[PDB]
Amino acid sequence: AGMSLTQVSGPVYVVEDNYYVQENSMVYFGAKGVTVVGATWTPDTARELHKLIKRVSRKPVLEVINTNYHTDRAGGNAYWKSIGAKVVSTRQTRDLMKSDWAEIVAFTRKGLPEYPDLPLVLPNVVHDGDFTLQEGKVRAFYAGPAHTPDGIFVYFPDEQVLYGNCILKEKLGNLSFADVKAYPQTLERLKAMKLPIKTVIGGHDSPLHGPELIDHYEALIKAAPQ
Ligand SMILES: [Cl-]
Ligand SMILES: [Cl-]
Ligand SMILES: [Cl-]
Ligand SMILES: [Cl-]
Ligand SMILES: [Cl-]
Ligand SMILES: [Cl-]
Ligand SMILES: [Zn+2]
Ligand SMILES: [Zn+2]
Ligand SMILES: [Zn+2]
Repeated sequence: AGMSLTQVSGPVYVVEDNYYVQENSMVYFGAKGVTVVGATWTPDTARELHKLIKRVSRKPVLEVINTNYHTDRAGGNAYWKSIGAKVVSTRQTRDLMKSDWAEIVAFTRKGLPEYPDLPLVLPNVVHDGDFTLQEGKVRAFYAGPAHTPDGIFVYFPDEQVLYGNCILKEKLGNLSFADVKAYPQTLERLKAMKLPIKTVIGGHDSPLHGPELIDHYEALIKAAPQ
């Protein structure tokens, strides 16, 4: 299908968004409602995700996290705002989005001319640092720069699932905006946290991996050109 929504563990679901270049996002079905992690590529892809969500739960979409300022994590924002869902990010992500959205949209349209010329839609819930949602069961944190300067990890402690964002994935991928030397230092900062991890969800390629995805990408980025 164009998009799928699939249970990984308990209330934790993976979204495979096969629009444009495949990106994987997540959904958490909570007591009061639904948290989306990654806004998806466009307002259209966001509507498609919302349609899948409504087939699983009647509860409201409470909030959507922009895990970085890029089009694949924030492109859906217009749609999420339109249904009254909070759009959530760190201050850094919001500031970079304000300054650099036009440029990341232009860069996206270079490789994907079919991609829409989306206007800026900023987060309206902006956090000073690390933060949690869903009674502490969804935990967003910064461990340094990697694919972008601002990209955060999202950890689900009950299910021991780590969302890898654009930071962790199977293929080395486009290193254009990447801090290549800092990248492994961020992954080692993550390792030093010693989070219990059974599952890592890569933000591109095939989503479902074990904790080895971290080591897999670390080895790839340490061999990169640059
Ligand atoms: Cl399922
Ligand atoms: Cl353009
Ligand atoms: Cl990222
Ligand atoms: Cl593998
Ligand atoms: Cl694996
Ligand atoms: Cl792996
Ligand atoms: Zn990106
Ligand atoms: Zn990405
Ligand atoms: Zn793997």
